[PDB]
Amino acid sequence: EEAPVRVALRVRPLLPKELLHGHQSCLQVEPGLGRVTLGRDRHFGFHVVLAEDAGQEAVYQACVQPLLEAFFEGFNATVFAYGQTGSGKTYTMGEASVASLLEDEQGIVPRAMAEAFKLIDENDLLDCLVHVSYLEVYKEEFRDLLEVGTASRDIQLREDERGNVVLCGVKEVDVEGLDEVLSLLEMGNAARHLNHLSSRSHTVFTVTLEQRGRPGQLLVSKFHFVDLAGSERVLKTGSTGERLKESIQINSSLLALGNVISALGDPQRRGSHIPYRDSKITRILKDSLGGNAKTVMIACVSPSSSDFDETLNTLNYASRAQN
Amino acid sequence: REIVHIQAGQCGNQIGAKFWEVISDEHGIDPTGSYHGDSDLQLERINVYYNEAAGNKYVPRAILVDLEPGTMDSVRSGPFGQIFRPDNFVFGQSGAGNNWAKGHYTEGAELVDSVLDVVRKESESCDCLQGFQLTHSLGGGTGSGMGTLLISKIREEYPDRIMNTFSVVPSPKVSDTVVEPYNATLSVHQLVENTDETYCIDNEALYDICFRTLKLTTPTYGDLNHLVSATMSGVTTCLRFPGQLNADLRKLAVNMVPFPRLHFFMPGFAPLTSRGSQQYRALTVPELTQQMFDAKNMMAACDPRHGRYLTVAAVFRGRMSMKEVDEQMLNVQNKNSSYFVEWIPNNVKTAVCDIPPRGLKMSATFIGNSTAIQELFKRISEQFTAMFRRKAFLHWYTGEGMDEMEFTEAESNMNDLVSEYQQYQD
Amino acid sequence: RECISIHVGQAGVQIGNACWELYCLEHGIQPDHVPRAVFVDLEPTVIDEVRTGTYRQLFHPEQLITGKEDAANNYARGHYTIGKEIIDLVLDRIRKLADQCTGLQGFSVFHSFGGGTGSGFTSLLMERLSVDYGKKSKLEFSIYPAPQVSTAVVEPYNSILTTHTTLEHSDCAFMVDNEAIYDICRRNLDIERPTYTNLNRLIGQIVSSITASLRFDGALNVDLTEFQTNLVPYPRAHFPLATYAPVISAEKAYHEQLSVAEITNACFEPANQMVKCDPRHGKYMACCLLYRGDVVPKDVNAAIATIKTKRTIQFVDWCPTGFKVGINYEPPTVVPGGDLAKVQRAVCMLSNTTAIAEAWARLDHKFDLMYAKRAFVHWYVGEGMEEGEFSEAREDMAALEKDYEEVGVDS
Ligand SMILES: CC(=O)O[C@H]1C(=O)[C@@]2(C)[C@H]([C@H](OC(=O)c3ccccc3)[C@]3(O)C[C@H](OC(=O)[C@H](O)[C@@H](NC(=O)c4ccccc4)c4ccccc4)C(C)=C1C3(C)C)[C@]1(OC(C)=O)CO[C@@H]1C[C@@H]2O
Ligand SMILES: Nc1nc2c(ncn2[C@@H]2O[C@H](COP(=O)(O)OP(=O)(O)OP(=O)(O)O)[C@@H](O)[C@H]2O)c(=O)[nH]1
Ligand SMILES: Nc1ncnc2c1ncn2[C@@H]1O[C@H](COP(=O)(O)OP(=O)(O)NP(=O)(O)O)[C@@H](O)[C@H]1O
Ligand SMILES: Nc1nc2c(ncn2[C@@H]2O[C@H](COP(=O)(O)OP(=O)(O)O)[C@@H](O)[C@H]2O)c(=O)[nH]1
Repeated sequence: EEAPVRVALRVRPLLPKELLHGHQSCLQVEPGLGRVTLGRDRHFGFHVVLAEDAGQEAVYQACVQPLLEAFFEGFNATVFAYGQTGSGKTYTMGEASVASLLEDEQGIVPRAMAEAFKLIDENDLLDCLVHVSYLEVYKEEFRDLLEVGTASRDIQLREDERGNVVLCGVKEVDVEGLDEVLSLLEMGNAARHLNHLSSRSHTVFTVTLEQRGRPGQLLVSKFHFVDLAGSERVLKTGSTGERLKESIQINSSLLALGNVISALGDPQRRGSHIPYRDSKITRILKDSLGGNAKTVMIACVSPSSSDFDETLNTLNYASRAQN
Repeated sequence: REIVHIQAGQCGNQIGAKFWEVISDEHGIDPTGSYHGDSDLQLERINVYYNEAAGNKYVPRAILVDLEPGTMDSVRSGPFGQIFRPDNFVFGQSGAGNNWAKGHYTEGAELVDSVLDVVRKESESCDCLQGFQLTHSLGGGTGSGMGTLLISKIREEYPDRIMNTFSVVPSPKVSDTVVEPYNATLSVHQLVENTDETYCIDNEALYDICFRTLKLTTPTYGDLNHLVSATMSGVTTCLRFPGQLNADLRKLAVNMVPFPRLHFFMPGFAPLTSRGSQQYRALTVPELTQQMFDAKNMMAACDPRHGRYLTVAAVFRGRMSMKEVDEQMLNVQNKNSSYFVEWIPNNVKTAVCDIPPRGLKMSATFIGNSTAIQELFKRISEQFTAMFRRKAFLHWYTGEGMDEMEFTEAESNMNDLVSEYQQYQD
Repeated sequence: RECISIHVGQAGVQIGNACWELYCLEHGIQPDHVPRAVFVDLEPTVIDEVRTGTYRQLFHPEQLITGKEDAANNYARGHYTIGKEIIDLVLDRIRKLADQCTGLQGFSVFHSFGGGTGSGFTSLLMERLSVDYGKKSKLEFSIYPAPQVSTAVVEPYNSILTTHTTLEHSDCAFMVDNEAIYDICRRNLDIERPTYTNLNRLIGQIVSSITASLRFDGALNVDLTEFQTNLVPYPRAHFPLATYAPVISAEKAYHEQLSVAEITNACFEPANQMVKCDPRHGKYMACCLLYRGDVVPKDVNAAIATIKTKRTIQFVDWCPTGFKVGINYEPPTVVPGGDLAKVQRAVCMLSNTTAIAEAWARLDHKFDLMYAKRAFVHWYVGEGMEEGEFSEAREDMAALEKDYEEVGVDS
């Protein structure tokens, strides 16, 4: 009675800063084939393979809009943006990016919020008003990005007897217009923390709309724009100095998350209790893993051969994606 | 290497007062005077627990905190109540609320900053900071609410050094006042995320060791805290004397945890003999060996044999040979190998001192991590959800701003802590 | 030329204490001119052993480089940041000594796999040396772990992550395990109190016969480079087995029939070679024998002959050209508190075999078991490593044991 975790992958286009320096296309982009050739023998399974010239509406209609229909089930649905440092996770969902000419430069977030105001227009039956939150996961500490300052001793999480997670110390603002939504995304992305200048912390944007089941059994539905971090592993040659200390603490949280998600599909040697409690980005995604709640995996890789094994490590992120 | 000291709670003063009996005797220190130890090797790394700001004197780098003054007022009247710089005292004449949250949200909360000024004056007072010793109790709010309030602010302040948690878990039947167990739950809900080492102790274990193995029939509490002073005098500055293979706090931290859940530790001390009756002509490291691993001589509530052994480190104190150490550790790897879980081959961690204590020829220091502590917190769970169901002591905590939703989160977090202990008891 | 070495690691420091002690006794060195090394540790305690009592005045103390931060016995910490503060200072001290010496002969590296201390600091230390002085002699030297007499909880991980890269930056390497030395002190030195410092006098004895006697008056003095050409038929830096044979105590030597063939033959009994992977089936590919004292060649060309004509101690078939012998003149020297019994002739053997890969398997599969539950990942990824580092270590030793495999029985 449980639907499996849907598995998708994205290839980014190649920038001239890696093209002219000789980074050959180690990947084999095969979007319609449902698979991707790496090297000469690595052939992996993916439901939706995204080419390096794909459209954000096609990304929106392959995974997100089928969960937007499933958001009206009154149940959870979660899609993140995974990749290594420099994979384009900013472009993947479409926040902290303001061009808005062709409108394909911004991605899923104005499409799902603009379409969310489109769905307020039709379904005028259920009493519904959406409030969202926009938080930071930084050095295993939280920060209300919608506020210029809030105590870390105040911003803590909760857990009930039903089995959910409640936030505290979080500025919650309802929606009235996509101008207000992009105003909160603008002020929040300005309040986040070079060009990206760290691309470091997790920026978590949770959309919340309870669906009043029909003065009765309340049916809660949440949808999740959880933007992940860069997944540099090897890099002795990258993050140095004090900025070494910025990279190193979240780097343990990365394989903490990978240690969590790989404890489900492999029961071969006493597959023990799932340690969601180890990291603060994992307890917020305990609801985002398994069960009647929905989760679809989308990751962004690089065509550069220098991150080749790292791309395979991203594929190792994707190989153990079962459920 | 430098470490500051913390005594919170009405219990805690004594919790470590006896320690400040011991270690000053370990270096040859008067109540007022100086380094009168005859051996120069009692001096060479005293900076881990000490400073010299009046110069000729000695000062324990220590911060003594209570929410009711008369306890530490009795301490400063004690025999070692003059060796403190009394400006290091931080307290108040507030009502020391027996609520956890009243020491965690209101009373000490307007005394936190007064503590933090002394931890910052004392932290960068001298050379590079090494670790923190948290001596308190869970038996009430005073060591627990202000305790994890302190160190929960401290890890936000200092994300770097080591947090040693001397907790006092209540004994599973010999209670104190039956309002008790909530002062475990909300405390330990905010222990595991804000420490990396927790040496938990248990009361009826103290009566078990003091009352039976030592044949003294009258367990004075100063003798109990004297035994805990033998523990922490066993652990750290023992390694900060010369040692053949001498570890630190950080090595023990990386050793005895599988995971960052850190799986709170259970200490023991080997030579436990009655006073004059135990002429024995068989006292050496070896004895410490079989003495360490029995069901008694354990400061834990549950029987340690009842689960596996994940990691056990030992700190042997005496002029001795590692062949007749590591051979004995091989014996423990053999004769008890069923409950000595297989998939880590070295559950042992050898630690070698060079010095005895003041009178004994040879001692030893047990630090343990079984899986058996599963049936401690489950015990603490089983009482917790028992008289949570009546909701009958709910008003004292609601009246201090603590809300409803916190409790069930604490139940789930300590709950699946117990569940993963079961998942690795195997 | 009177060669200048390094010592990191606590056992490396104390093994230089007794080793360097036997140095500064056997050449007639008074307890008050020239010391010829450096001592590095990530805690000033172990150095403050030597920096306090005896053998304190006999150094110019402006070179005993210490780090007042954590001892930090975990690999990824000791390779990265916590030794990064000190590595440059060590480099400038050793290049200052490189300039002060004239015609430096090589590097012998005393450290340990047994902790993070002499593992990653040693790893990029040797890496930085091969960047600096790659056209030199590199003789790394760690104490190999015990297979079941082990000490650390992370007992694989330091060694496993070390051999990931310490192979590519030295050629000759000597690894000796503790347990059989406990068998020697227990049995053949015949005492039941085996001390760390007595072990240190034993390795200090064998290194005391590697080079200081071989730079003393020897008629068949051997170059250090003749080790790194003789002992390996392949350029893949492998590692032999070294054993000092005359381990009799003071009560034993009312034993007037004691000659070169005795300890010569005793170099080849299997439970004496100071490693717990005895030549049950290890075909020898290389054997350098270094003798000292009044050595008679009759035991040489009768005893070594009947070793090779035993045909029970079978060499490598396809590559059997495995002898290299040199004899010094000077006898060894009695440590005044020591245990060796003033022997008028002595043999330090060494021999690269087949067997060590099995010992590596003793470390390997053990290493896999604690990897099998993803156990200690959070410390090392908490210091700057990842899953792929462990995987490259595992594949690295996986190819290594097959390189040890095909040279032997495969003829
Ligand atoms: C004549 C003689 O040898 O007396 C011994 C003695 O009889 C025995 C029984 C001691 C004695 O300890 C106790 O009776 C005891 C009392 C309360 C709680 C715990 C223990 C002793 O009091 C304790 C004392 O311990 C020390 O001196 C250590 O350095 C110890 N010191 C303290 O605990 C201490 C006590 C008072 C004031 C300051 C310090 C220590 C241990 C570990 C780390 C640091 C210090 C010793 C050897 C003895 C006496 C004096 C009788 C024993 O304990 C210790 C900790 O050594 C109890 O079993 C051991 C075996 C000893 O042989
Ligand atoms: N043979 C021998 N081995 C030793 C001796 N001392 C330590 N060892 C082994 O070496 C391992 C650790 O290597 P060391 O260099 O001595 O210790 P370390 O890593 O420097 O520890 P720290 O000084 O705290 O950093 C231990 O596990 C011991 O098994 C010794 O004196 N002789
Ligand atoms: N699939 C992609 N599509 C369009 N632009 C991309 C893509 N990938 C990378 N880029 C561009 O190249 C740069 C690198 O992307 P970037 O998002 O900064 O890396 P990142 O690791 O994902 N950082 P972050 O999203 O903040 O965690 C950006 O300016 C992108 O516009
Ligand atoms: N070992 C030891 N434990 C004690 C002693 N006195 C009290 N305790 C335990 O510690 C707890 C007291 O903590 P405390 O701060 O004094 O109580 P609170 O003021 O209400 O928080 C009690 O539950 C006792 O079980 C003592 O002298 N020695």
